[PDB]
Amino acid sequence: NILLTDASKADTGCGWTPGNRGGFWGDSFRSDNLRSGSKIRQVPTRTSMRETVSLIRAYALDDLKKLVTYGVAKSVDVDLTYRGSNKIDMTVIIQGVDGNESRVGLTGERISNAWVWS
Amino acid sequence: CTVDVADRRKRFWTTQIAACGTSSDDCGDCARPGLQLMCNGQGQVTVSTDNYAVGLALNILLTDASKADTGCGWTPGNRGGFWGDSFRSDNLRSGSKIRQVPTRTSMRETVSLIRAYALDDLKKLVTYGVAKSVDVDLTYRGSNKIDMTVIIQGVDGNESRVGLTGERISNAWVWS
Amino acid sequence: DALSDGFVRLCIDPSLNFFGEGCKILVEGQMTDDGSATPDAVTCVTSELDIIERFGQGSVLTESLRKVFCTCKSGVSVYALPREDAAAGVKAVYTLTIAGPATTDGRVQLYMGEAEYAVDIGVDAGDTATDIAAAIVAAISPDFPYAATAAAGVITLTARNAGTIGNHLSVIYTNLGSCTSVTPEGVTVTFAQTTAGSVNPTPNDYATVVNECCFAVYVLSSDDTDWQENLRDWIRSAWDCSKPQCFGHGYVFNKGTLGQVLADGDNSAELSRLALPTTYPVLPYLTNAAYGALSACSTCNNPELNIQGQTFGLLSCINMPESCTPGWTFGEVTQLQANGFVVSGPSTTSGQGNYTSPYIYNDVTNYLRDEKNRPNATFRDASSRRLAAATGVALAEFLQQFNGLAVFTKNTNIRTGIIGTNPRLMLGKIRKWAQDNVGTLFSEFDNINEDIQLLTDFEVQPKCVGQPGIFHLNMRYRPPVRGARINVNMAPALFDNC
Amino acid sequence: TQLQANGFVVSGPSTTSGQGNYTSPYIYNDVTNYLRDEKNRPNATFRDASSRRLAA
Amino acid sequence: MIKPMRIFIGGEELVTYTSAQLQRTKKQMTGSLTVEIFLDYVPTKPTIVNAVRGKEILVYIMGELAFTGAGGDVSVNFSKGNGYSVTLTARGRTKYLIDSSQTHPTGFFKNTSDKKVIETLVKEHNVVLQWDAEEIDEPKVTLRDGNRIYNEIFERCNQNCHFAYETRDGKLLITDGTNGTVGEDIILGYNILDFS
Amino acid sequence: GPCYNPDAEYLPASFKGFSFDADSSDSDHGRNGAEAEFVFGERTGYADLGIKIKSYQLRARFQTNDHIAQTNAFIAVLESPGPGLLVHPTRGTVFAACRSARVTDSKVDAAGVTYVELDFVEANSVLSGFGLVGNLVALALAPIITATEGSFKRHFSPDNIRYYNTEAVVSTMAQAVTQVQNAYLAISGNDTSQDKWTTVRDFRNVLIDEFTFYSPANAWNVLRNGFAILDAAATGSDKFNVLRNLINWSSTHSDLDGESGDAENAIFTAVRVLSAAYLAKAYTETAATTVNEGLTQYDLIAAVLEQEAQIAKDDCHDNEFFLQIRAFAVDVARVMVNRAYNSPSLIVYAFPGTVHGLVAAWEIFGDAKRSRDLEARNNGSPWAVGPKIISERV
Amino acid sequence: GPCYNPDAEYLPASFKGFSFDADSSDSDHGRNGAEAEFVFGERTGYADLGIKIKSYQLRARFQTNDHIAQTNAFIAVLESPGPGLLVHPTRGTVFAACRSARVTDSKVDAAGVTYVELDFVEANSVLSGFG
Amino acid sequence: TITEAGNCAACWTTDHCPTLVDYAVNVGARLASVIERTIWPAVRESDPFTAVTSTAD
Amino acid sequence: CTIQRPDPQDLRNDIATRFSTNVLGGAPIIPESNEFYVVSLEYAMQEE
Repeated sequence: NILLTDASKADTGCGWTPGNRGGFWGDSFRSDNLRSGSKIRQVPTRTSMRETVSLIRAYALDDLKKLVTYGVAKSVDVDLTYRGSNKIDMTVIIQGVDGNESRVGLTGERISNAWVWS
Repeated sequence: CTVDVADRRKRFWTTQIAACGTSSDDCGDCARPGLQLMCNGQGQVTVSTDNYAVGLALNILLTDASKADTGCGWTPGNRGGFWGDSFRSDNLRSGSKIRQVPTRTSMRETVSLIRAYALDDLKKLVTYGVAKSVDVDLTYRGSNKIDMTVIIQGVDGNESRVGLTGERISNAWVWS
Repeated sequence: DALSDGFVRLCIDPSLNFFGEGCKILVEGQMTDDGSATPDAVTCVTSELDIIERFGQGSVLTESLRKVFCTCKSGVSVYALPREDAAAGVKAVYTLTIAGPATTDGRVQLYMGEAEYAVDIGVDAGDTATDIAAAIVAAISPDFPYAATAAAGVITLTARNAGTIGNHLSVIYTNLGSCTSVTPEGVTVTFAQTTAGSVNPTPNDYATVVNECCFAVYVLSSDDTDWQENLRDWIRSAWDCSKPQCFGHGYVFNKGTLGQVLADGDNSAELSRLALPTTYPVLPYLTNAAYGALSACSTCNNPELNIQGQTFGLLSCINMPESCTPGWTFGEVTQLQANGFVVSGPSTTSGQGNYTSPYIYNDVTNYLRDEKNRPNATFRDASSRRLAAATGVALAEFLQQFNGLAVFTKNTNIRTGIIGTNPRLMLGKIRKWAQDNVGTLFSEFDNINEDIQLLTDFEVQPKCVGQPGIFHLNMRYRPPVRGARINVNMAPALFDNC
Repeated sequence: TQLQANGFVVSGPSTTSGQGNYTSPYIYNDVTNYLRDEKNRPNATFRDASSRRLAA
Repeated sequence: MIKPMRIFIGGEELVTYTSAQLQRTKKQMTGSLTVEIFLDYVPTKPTIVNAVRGKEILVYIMGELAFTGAGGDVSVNFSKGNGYSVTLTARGRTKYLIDSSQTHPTGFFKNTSDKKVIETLVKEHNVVLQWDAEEIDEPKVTLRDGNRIYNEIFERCNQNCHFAYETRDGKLLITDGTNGTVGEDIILGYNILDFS
Repeated sequence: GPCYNPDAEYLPASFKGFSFDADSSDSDHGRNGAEAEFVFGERTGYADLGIKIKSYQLRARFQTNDHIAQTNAFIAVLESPGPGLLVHPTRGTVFAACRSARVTDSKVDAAGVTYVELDFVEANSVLSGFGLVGNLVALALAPIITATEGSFKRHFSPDNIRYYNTEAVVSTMAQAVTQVQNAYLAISGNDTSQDKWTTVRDFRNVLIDEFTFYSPANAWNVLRNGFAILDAAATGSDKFNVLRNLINWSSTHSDLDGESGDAENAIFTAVRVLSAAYLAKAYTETAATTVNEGLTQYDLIAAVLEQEAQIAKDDCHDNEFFLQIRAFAVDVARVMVNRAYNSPSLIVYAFPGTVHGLVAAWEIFGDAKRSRDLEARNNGSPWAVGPKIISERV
Repeated sequence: GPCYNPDAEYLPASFKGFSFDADSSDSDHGRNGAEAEFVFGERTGYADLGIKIKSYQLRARFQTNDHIAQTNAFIAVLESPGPGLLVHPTRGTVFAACRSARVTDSKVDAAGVTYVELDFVEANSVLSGFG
Repeated sequence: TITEAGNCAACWTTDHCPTLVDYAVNVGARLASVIERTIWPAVRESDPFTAVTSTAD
Repeated sequence: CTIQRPDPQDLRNDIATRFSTNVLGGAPIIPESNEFYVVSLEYAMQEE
């Protein structure tokens, strides 16, 4: 749901068509003060595809951190590594828990929604 | 009602390029701007009101502004400007001062000075709220000749873009 | 002026529009006899207020033009090529039967052509069918390319221009057979298409009318595939290797079912077909002109901007009511994407009725195979074509510094004081120019060592055949690449081992 | 303008005061009556009256 | 816009106030506005003054009335280096009740109610009364000769519980309970910059 | 750059007319605000309070055989009273005031050069007084009411009209006051406080008496106070229909002749002009939903006022009231036009195709809860608003 | 300049009649006024409040076999009551009053030379009974 | 120039250049006319030794 | 009096509470999940 939905575009002097500026109006009512969606498809493409790879890494990681912020995972992480011609591999790991606290003395704090089993 | 949208604001007369025709003087052909009179089907002439922004830009460029204080002074009646500026509330001056450049050698420097002066003056187009991105491209040195192409970025009478850094200027009804 | 004071003397240029005059767009189409413009001769067109008088009222050209002016107000200068109607052309005639009488008050609303020709009249109770037809004929806009007349409740619409271009109005959007809040109860409408189109012009004279008069965008307002083939031959011969080039690009359309549209295509790399369905509400040449005008007017100094998307490829001057079926099904959309066809769709999902605005996907040309039958994607993007033209002109202006320069081959030891050069130093300078435009004209590269070659004529021709001064520059480039092809491999992990 | 062309000094009133209404004349184009050169080839070297003083 | 205030001495929307403090309270009859104006002085050009000592003001706070009542004083200061400031002060319209002296002819209200004795101890200076508590009857009401328009009211509303203060419109509110109108739940950790 | 000409790119510095050569150029821009640090909280606030005053710092050099005289002249200029015009080498023309000027000048270490470290501050002019801006967001109804009082008391004297008409004139006056009373009784409605209970008794005590309206003073006081009480009973739209009825009631003319007709017409004119003024004040108290709506309301009121002026000018009845009405008309013009065009800055957004209310609100403002705001101005079903949507500026 | 004669362009320094040779010359001219920063406004104010009092800063040198006696005489003059007439080398004659005079004098580091850092203020009389 | 009924107008020779100057001529002549039609009477009529049209009053 | 169109935020809060109590057994409405969109859609219906 996060990766495959466009987030709001950034304000440019050019502007955007009233209907193309991405996002979801339902974000006007949530209370956690965040946005909905990702922006991997809004990278400012450039030459030297290594820089594009780094940019897409930053965007994907910033967007997937919302899994931890919501309290559904704990250590989501990406392993985006290739340059090819345009091909890129972006395996994603979503670290989860179980529905019964079986370990004592952890550094962090049990995710708030460990009932989904993550 | 639903057929509302038409700003009831109108436009007054506008000065226009080549309204009074060119004036050949064997060095070239200038423009001689003035007021264009539009005829009708049956007599009844009428002054045109097209091209508002370029009209303001002409009224700005072709009007001498108040000169700067010197040690000798000026004749009581040559110090440029317009007395009507004593009543506007925006605290600004009316006219341009490209005709007051302190001419010097090395015409590259006079080019830079004319650029500074014309850009300072034409920033008032954005300041009044009639354009948004005025800019000049003064580029030549020749013997004395110079080109001074001027661009006046405009908008339309209906906001068709969302999520701008700036703002709809102030007077986008003139169509800019 | 002698009466002035200072010395800096302003001389305003006689006329404005300097910004343009580098993006000339040529609109070609038919005209009626009302106009006073000479047929088969390109003429500049300044503004919008004098096209009805010059190219006939309600004609095809005085209606395309109108959209070229609506799309972008300034940035380009438009040139019309009016074409006289065919000799034996017979105008297409549809009819529209109205059956009453009315029983309750209401309004009658119709959408013919586009939103600018719409009609909205008032109907009282007890009004008969003849009166309704009379009011409708009196309220139809006179610029609608269909002379409308009334007779005893039957409205006859005759095309103003004879040819097949009259056979593209078959989706009239009435307001008579439903329960909208405003509806004369007891009236019905019936559509017909009595006669039909006929023979079209086939000019084939571009060489004479425009020969060294280089344009940027040619818009064609007709559907005769042979006229489109003559236009394509013209633009192709303008992209030749023999004579100096006047690079251009053409915008035509192709309306019909899926099979008909896939059959109307070819390997034509100089045109951008616009595939339009069988039940398109708008007249096709209107939206074709809007697309062509936006393309010609937005990519003046930005020749890489792809005209596609809800922002950069939105045709604001076209307003359709949406339809229950979505025209091209998604399968046909992909089919057309693959076979080098442009596809336009509605931007917002507004629901049935409910006016909308079409936008362009895939601003691509009709190029899918090479000269030796090798599948390619070099000239697929319509931006790649403009980039190739711009790089040609840029390299041609850069290489002017070697015109008349002294060159030293066979000794490559320019003496102290000479202003000469030699092929290796020229190759270095050229290759530096090339890798200096990386990002604006070319992609990164693949191997710049064997991509740029500068040979002398003395070593290309056979022995004792070369001439002094002639060179041979071979360059192989790639336009700037965009986007990526990420392969996500998402996988959860319930176990933990830090 | 005809007089400006043939190296003639022109004087005109400074203020726009209306009929009657005393004023004061001033000078435009402080130029000399030099428009052609030796060997009949037009020039502008000695047109300005300051060019002459600067030559001296 | 963060813009809270827009003061009007009569229509002149203060745009120079370098600072401001507006206090409202139930423990007393009035409030206390305190504006700070710049007031430059060029010792060659003509200068103009405003001797208001009574010219009436209001303080629309965050697009809503907050106060209503430069009556207080003018306090033009001076200094060499940061001088030329003007502190204006403005009490509440219910003031003359505070600084006057009763001038009712009789002095002996007989078979009256506290509301009535308060209505005639106020309508000598045109301060409409917002009576919203009750009517208590009392036989003998003798006002000490020229006591004060505010001491007597405070005495007459203390022996029958009635808070006496001023509203935002410019009226005298004699209440017995609260003004209702509940609001923000200030929580420690949410908006309290400081507490005591 | 490689061909950067400095002195063709930096402006030659000068202060207050005197020119000099500068060695440095600084600025101290900024934006000052508060900083909130709520206790025990993982959150922080900020409030923008205004503009930080600009300050410039320069370093002038004097390396010339007569640098001592130049430095003395520059000192004499810098100590001139009052701020003056400064040409900052990289910011152009500003108005600054010198605040410090250190003059370093050594002899046995570096003779020949003199350095001056200058410190200027943006010194904007002021307007002596309390710099009191105008009030062009509101109507002042005092001058027009005073002029109405004058024109009423000039043409109304039920002691100087023929005896067979005084009862008729006075009955007309009482009828006007009755109309104002009915207006108040219909506008208050559910006002239970005793203040109504008295105002009603005051109206009745005035109407029942017989000798009250035989004096111009009492009649005018009753009329003005009645209109003021009718004003203070509601706010905005509520007072529209009522006041418009009054404009229609006093849209008649008197059939009596000579002085009697003039008295009755004075009654009618007073009522109509007071109603037009208070209806203008009522329109101003409420926000315009559409530019055409505000302009139509202004058209109505300006038409009424021009009608009254033409009446008060017909055969030189009173020139003075004509001029007064003309002035109040231009005032109501400025206020109503500013309200219609600028109170909320209404713009017409152009959407591609019709869209929902929530989606339109969220795309325009970035806040979908403002959808309620798009319904009062646009007509069209909530699920299909557009494709042109009137709203406020952003 | 190329032939700028220094000691024919700077005036010989002297305070209250006692002459000395100066090595530096500073000044602190100015003009003091207010600065208005009206809240919530893109505007600023300024009001000129007068003239800033001038101050002069000099550095005297004494490099002579009798620099101790000269330094002590200079100290005795500087501490004489009341303002006195000062000849600033680059500003001519003024009426100044001494405010501080630091007298640095090492022995096993720099014997023979004595430096004095002087700080004067523009000093005018008023009258006696406030004007 | 002067037309038939006074009214000092502008002389549009067949090379004119419409500008605001002729509007200024217009407003000046207006001012002169409105002075001679509004202030000259009402000042001629306020003195019993110069009244002309208001002798009855 | 009595009843009137509810504050938008209050309306959505009540719809979310009902949805999570009567359907999801009390689970919170995690943003950007299918229940978040279903609740947004129901709120839109009630607003229209």
